[PDB]
Amino acid sequence: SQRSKPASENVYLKLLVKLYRFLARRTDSRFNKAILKRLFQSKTNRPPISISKIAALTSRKSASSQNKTTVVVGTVTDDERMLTVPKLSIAALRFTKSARARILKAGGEVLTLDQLALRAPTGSNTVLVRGKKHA
Amino acid sequence: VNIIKKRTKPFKRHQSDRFKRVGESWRKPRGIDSCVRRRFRGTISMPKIGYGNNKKTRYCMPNGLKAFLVRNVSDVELLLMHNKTYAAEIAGNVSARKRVEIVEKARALGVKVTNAGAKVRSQE
Amino acid sequence: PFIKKLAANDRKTRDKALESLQRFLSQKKKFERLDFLKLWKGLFYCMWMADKPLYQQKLSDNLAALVPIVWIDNRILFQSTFWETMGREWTGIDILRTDKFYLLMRRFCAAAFRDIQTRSKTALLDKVVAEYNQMWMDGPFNTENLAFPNGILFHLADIWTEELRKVYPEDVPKADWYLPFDSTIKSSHNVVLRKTLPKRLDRVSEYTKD
Amino acid sequence: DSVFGSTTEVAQLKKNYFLPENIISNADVTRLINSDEIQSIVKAAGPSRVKR
Amino acid sequence: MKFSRDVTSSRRKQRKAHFGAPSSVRRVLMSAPLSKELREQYKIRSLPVRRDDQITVIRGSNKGREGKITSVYRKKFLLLIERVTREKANGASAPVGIDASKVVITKLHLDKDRKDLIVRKGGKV
Amino acid sequence: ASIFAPESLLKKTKAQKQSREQIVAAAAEKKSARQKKREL
Amino acid sequence: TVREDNGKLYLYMKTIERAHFPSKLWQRIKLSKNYAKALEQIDQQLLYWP
RNA sequence: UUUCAAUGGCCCGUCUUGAAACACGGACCAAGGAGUCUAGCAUCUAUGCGAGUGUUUGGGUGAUGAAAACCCAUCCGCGAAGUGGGAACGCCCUUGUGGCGUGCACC
RNA sequence: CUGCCGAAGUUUCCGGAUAGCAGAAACUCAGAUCAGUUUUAUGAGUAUGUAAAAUGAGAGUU
RNA sequence: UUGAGAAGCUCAGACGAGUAGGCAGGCGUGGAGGUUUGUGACGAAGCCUUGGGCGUGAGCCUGGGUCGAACAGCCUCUAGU
Repeated sequence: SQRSKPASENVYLKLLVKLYRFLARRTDSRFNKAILKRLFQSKTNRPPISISKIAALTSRKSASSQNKTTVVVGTVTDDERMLTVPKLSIAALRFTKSARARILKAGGEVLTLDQLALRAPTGSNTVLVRGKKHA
Repeated sequence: VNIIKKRTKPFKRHQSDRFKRVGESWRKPRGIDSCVRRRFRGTISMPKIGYGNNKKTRYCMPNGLKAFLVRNVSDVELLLMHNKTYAAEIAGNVSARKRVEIVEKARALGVKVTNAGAKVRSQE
Repeated sequence: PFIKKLAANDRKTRDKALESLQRFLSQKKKFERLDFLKLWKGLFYCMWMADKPLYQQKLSDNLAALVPIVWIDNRILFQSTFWETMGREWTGIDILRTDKFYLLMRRFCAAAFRDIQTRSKTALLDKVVAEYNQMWMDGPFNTENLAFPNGILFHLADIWTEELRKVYPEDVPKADWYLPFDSTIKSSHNVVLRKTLPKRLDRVSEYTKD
Repeated sequence: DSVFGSTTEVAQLKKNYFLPENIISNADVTRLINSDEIQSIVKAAGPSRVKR
Repeated sequence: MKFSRDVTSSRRKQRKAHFGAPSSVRRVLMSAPLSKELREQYKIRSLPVRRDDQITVIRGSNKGREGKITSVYRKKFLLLIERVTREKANGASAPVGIDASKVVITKLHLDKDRKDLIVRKGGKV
Repeated sequence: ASIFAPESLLKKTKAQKQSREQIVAAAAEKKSARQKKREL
Repeated sequence: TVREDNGKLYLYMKTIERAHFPSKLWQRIKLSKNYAKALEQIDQQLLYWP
């Protein structure tokens, strides 16, 4: 379920792979190559990331969150433990209904990977993140 | 790119001539001691991928056309843009009434028919 | 207009609603921003449903020529709400429909330049350009929103100088014509936009303050 | 609209049901690939089927 | 479509019922359409065939032949008509059976029971 | 009566015109360098 | 597309703006019997098409 | 296709053992004839939702086929409570430098 | 039915735990390493061993 | 230059034994949902044939003969395949 093509049968994942196949081939961005590689991965190799972890990772140590978009090829779940959500711009394959509502109602924007490719076709000013693969 | 066949003989199953209960449809021998599987000298050949024919000339009849199965007048009209590449072949279960209609239509389209003389007579 | 009729499934009703819009946009009363946003939702689909190139390039002229009909007080709001409604719907368009919305912006880009020239007869040009530069910088060329597509702005850079020369065939006066481009090249957080906008823009320094 | 609802409003006739969201926003991928946003940064396209 | 669960659409059960019917059921199974004149005069579309009924053959090789119904052979679902026969090898004329649905009744063999039956199926005598 | 060219055609034409300019500019240079290289 | 109707050829065209109206989806023009002019009509009806 | 000429060419399957050999099975032909169904467990993949998830014990409901599809009240099961480095920014002719580092492995 | 990959056939304890051979996955990594190979000279005893040269190959892994 | 079934098209180089074992892609059979506005008494299915053709192959198409009522291609499902 990797390497050449995705094993997934979703036609909309196949369209996203189509878009980033072109971007990874007709640009010199390692971001587009990295996104394409992760689009081929299985559900087990694309662990979800939480709203809390995105907020923590962006304002980490030196903080200086600014307005860089956060990209994760996977699901952005919600952390109900945290009470206040900052203003975040996140691009992800999927958002849960709780995560999407909390980002929008108090914060910024939720994007899909094709909306991100139009804003940052080279991936510039993006914070690409991963989930903890150790389950 | 004229049509070249790497082989014209069929691949007959080993011992199919000796036994009537054994058909001639090719079966890959599984016996380790069998000389046909070991590919000794003088033994019969086996289907290999090297015997495969040119992709450009594959499926092509000796006249350079590919047989396209046709069951009614709708199928013949499909070959309007491909009369130089495909020949119409009427199915065996198409009646002699429909065969006539297919043959007249194919004649106007400039489409070769492989079996245009079947089940019909002529009267000039 | 009633907006609903402007997006109707037959061209006759859409044309009739357009004709009745001239009276609606001419009233000497203040219009809220949401009212113009609702109106531009119907007007966007009037253009989105346009069928043939002859019609959809005459309909674009009708929409662009509708700007001087609007009252002077709420004329900026009409143009500002068009560029907002085009920013949020630009990505939802498809290839077989972008070529006619590209002309709609060009006709509306020229409409702003013509309106600046018309107002410049009775008022100082610098004040009018400052009013429009505020609208340009608060809407499309704003750096505080990252959701505005770069396709709109690249098109605006491509047509800024040529649509300006059309309004002033003899010569254009000195003003802050290119201020939204300078402000957004210097201050935007979109690296792709700020790196290729100078290449696309045809800023002629001959008729700008040096 | 009551049987199914929307992606942001719950269905009236299905308790706690929202219409599914898509992992792509504009499914016309030719619009994204052949857009001014993307075509302005790609390197000059090589040839199609190349000469031998 | 049928909706009652008291009627079966099973081919096995429908064929068994037709080919194992008693003679009372077979009487209604072999019904024939009335002619147009009788249809508008007796207000009846079709009737079971009876002996001495005057009929016309509508289908088959014997199409157009008229005659009385000499016998209703219920065991074979066949009608025997007068002079509608076939020559045998020895010269004896073997009668030919025609299905009741392939004939049209042009004159009814009216009796008291048939008249009551006619007014029973909404029919003016 | 007059059908204006699509705006995407104008954008592609400008991009194609620029790319052709680089190709031709780097073709006269290629000829000169090849002649100097062949002499070497 | 070009289709033949009882001995006459027509150029059938459809646009995306009539996709939801199947009865009015396709429009056709009669192509001239002169082959040179039929090519010109295809060129002028399909102007700025790929 | 039948036959002829020249050249070559052992009878298959099983078992054996180093491969064998040998010993087994096979008069012929047709038909039938052997990893299936189900209950657990684990892995991988796909799909839905996601700190949640699972409608179908059951109730509601289904006018036309009603053993389907559709809807869900209360429970319940499971789950939960220093360096290196991917990617990106800004400089540097470029290398390279500077700020920022996800996952994972070190401390 | 065709295509592709492809052994071991045995060290060690002791029916197995192994190891090893052959694949899959998760990686990082050429500004680096690896080798049924030959070397330089000196260490020890022509052979043997050594650290760092020649040749080839990108390799190490869990 | 039209050569976007992007699951397509195209260019280049190297390689080709194979038991156990592993992994892909296909052929065929009975039944099911969809489809071919499908084939059929002007002849379905089957069978026969030193007729013709297609595929490396499993197999498939077809002419003639025989025959007399049904049957198939494609997408998916299923199995006493």
